[PDB]
Amino acid sequence: MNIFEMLRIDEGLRLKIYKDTEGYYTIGIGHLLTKSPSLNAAKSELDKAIGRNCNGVITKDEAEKLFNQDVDAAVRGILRNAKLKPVYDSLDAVRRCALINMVFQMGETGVAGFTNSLRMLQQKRWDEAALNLAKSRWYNQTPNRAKRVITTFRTGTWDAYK
Ligand SMILES: [Cl-]
Ligand SMILES: [Cl-]
Repeated sequence: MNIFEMLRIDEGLRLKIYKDTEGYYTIGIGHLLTKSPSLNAAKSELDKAIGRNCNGVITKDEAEKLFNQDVDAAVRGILRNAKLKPVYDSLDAVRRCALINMVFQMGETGVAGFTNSLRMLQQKRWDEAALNLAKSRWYNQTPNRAKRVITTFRTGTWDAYK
C-alpha cells in the first residue's frame, strides 16, 4: 500500500465537477477547485488548471496528473513548514503517510493548528494522540475517513485500509 493508493481510497475518482463533503467544487482525486458558489467560477478554475476548455469534464489521465501535483505539493509544504517538518522527520514510514493524508485534505494551515496532537505524535504517545485527534470538527464531519487516518497513526500499519 502506498500514499497514492491510500488517498485514492479516501477521496475517490470523479471525472465530472462535483461538490465535496463541504459543498465545494472539486474534480478528480480530491482536487479542490474553488470555495466560491459559482459553478462558473469552478469551470474557469478548471480550464486554468488543465490548460484546456473542459466544460467541467476531464480525463483519467488529467485527474492523475492533478493528483501527482497535489501529493507533491503536500509533501513539499510539510517539508517547508516549521511546525510540520519536525513531526514528519520524527515519524516512521506509515505514519508519515498519515500526516500527508491530513495535509492533502485540510491544507498545511489546518493541520498546523492541531498543536497538541502534533506534540503527542512527536513524543510517540500513539493512544493519546489518537484520542486527541478525534476531538475536532474534522472527525465530526468525515468520521469514517478520520478513523482510518487515526488508526494509521495509533498502530503504524495499513490495517484500516486493508
Ligand atoms: Cl470536539
Ligand atoms: Cl468519511
